[PDB]
Amino acid sequence: VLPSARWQYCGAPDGSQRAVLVQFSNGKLQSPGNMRFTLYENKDSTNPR
Amino acid sequence: GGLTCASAPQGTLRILEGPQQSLSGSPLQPIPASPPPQIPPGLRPRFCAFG
Repeated sequence: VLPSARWQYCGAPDGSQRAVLVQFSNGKLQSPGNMRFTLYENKDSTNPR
Repeated sequence: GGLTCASAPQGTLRILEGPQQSLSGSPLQPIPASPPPQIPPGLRPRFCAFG
């Protein structure tokens, strides 16, 4: 194989440091129209569950 | 943190374990055939006719 790439695991392990990937149960998007995306998380970060 | 919609991805990498096949592909090792029944050595006429 001629194409290749050098791996580099960048980014520290953290919650919102993860990129987010989105699906939709009603179809494909095909047009992002002014969709305000907002990601919420729990206040307690000390218990692992 | 506006979380805009990014572009479509180019492709897909998929990582999975590969099996090792240095063992298999060898010559087969079957169960050895049981021998056919051979006559025992040292068989003699034990019965002699009376008189």
